[PDB]
Amino acid sequence: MHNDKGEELFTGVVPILVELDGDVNGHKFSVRGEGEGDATNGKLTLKFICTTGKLPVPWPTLVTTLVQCFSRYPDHMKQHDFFKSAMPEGYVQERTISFKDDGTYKTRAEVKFEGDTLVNRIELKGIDFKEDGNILGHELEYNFNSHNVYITADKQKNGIKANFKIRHNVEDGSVQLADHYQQNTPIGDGPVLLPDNHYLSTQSVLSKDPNEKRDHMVLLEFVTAAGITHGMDELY
Ligand SMILES: [Cu+2]
Repeated sequence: MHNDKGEELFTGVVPILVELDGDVNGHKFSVRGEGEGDATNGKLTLKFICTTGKLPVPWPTLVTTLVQCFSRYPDHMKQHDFFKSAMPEGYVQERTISFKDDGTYKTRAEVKFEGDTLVNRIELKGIDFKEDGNILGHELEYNFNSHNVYITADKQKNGIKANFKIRHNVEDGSVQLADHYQQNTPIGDGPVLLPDNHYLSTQSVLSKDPNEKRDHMVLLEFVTAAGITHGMDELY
């Protein structure tokens, strides 16, 4: 059913739970988020809170770690949606995020259905960060730019890889690059969809809840797949 069970589990609005256990340079922390995704429109709304007090890193640095199965894949690209096709058993998402002239994150997440909730459970380990870098020094603006996520099928596994560079606005007007390497593997055993080269086009809006005492991030996200044109002449 991997050609169809995918889209079907994501019609309408699906609730989301995110759980992050982080350790950056020995500083442990935890984030919980909840909200909902509308895959048909490629729309996510979530609120994350740091449950261990203050967040030891800027919230923007955690955005990409904190559910690409909610992408809007156009109809002519539906057979390239690996993320949904691995559902409900889900997929493992692993990243290496290298911050230029600073430390690196390594992340391992399981993204899967638990009941009617889409869950993203993550472990994050950061090392080699500078005590007064842009990351541990909290020098990054509280905003987020739009990016493409370039996806390719695994050469030999039934998974995908992705590569992209996040651009973090630094509060002195400069830019902090966060190079992303990404690997996704199905948790289950059945077939999945393996995509042609394509990308996820992603846009994010960060805000704050004015009635929120805890360290927190409110996030609205839009994500749609693009870059494959086969099957489209009739639309013009
Ligand atoms: Cu199938």
